[PDB]
Amino acid sequence: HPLQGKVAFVQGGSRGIGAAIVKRLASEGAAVAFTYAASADRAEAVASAVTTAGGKVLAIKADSADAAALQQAVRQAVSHFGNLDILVNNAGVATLGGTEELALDDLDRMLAVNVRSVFVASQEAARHMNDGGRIIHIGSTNAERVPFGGAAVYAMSKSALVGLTKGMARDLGPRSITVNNVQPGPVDTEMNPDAGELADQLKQLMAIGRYGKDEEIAGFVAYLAGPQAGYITGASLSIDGGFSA
Amino acid sequence: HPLQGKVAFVQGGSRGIGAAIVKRLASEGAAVAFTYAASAVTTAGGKVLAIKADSADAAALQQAVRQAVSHFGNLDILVNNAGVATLGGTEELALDDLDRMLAVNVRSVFVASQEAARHMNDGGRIIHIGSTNAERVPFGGAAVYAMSKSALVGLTKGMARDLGPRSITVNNVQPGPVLMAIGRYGKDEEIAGFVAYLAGPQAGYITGASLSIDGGFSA
Repeated sequence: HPLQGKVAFVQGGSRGIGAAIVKRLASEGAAVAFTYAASADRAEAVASAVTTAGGKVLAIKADSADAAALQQAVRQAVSHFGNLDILVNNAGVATLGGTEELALDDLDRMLAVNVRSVFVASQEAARHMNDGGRIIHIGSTNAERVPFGGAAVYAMSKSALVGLTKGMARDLGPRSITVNNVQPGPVDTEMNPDAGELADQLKQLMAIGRYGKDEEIAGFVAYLAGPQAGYITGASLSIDGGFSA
Repeated sequence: HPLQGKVAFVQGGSRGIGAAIVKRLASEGAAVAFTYAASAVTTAGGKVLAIKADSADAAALQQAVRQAVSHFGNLDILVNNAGVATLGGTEELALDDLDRMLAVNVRSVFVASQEAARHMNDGGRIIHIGSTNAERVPFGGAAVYAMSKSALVGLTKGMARDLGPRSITVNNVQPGPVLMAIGRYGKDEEIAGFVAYLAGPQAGYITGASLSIDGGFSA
């Protein structure tokens, strides 16, 4: 139980990678508050995976596009569990579209969720975080390698976290809070399954030859959130099966 | 004991970070052979083997790997932790010091990696110990040292491609001191814990990466 007595906030905790993060932090002893945008049923199943196993949890409905909601969610978490130790920023939106074709609404929604809300959550959490804390953003390997058309805005939204992480590491380093940017490759989820021709084409670009697993992303996040990782800060850390080699 | 039954080779395992890596991998259950700088020492019924070998000597390194495999079978893990740091300006650095940094920091990393790869189980792990000076060189005097460490970035990428069909991962751990965002130097045990994580069964999807553990020196 390396996270015994710690409090974690996960932005986007109800499915895929986020659900795996919430469960793994809880299994290591953390109390976890998480946000979900869409489904109360799904957030219930996540909340039950934590509690049936003995862990403590709070599920908060919050739209990562609304400033006010994330700020509110952070405060509600703090009321419930006390000051934060760990923040994991896992909201994410993907729309494909060429430079000449992408709709401005889609651009706006990727900026709101993938960029703006990462900062806003980070700011509120930092205001309510213990010294010695951990802030982990979930970015993408597309910040480093964009091998196909249609991902310009997505990749922009993710390479944004590189500079955010560096400057936040400077800001919060005097409080011994680390800040890191986890950059996954393709991961097998319901909306991006390891199946079909698209998947095959992505696997071909990867050194390993399979999609990553939610639990593997979770493992790394939990290592970074833990007591051995206090010297890792400012870093963009790829976990992408060699996609970006 | 997530490394129970696994075998590790650590090039440069006798003090500081190397010693911490040896100790951590052994504590997780691995058999560990390491080099330090033919002569070897071990304990009856123990699973740690210390082998005297200069990292500039190609035959001694190849032999050391082969000795490890004789004791313990195919490797699962290699950690390349040898390293020399000589300061000198571009105009002044002695060519023998250039040669020593290339031999130890660069050439012996490939030599050990090649020999390990020939005797390594699929599903294995290769971890190079590089430096954050590959990304940020804030003062004069470190050009050859920085060069020797940024070399490991292209090596890591290309070896990851070579070995990925055998599910062997290859990564480059980049420490900073053991300019700082966090206000302290790193502890050898911290570097070791990151190596141990990458060496273990949860890290099979991490490959080709240069992973900084530097207190934000390079931010």
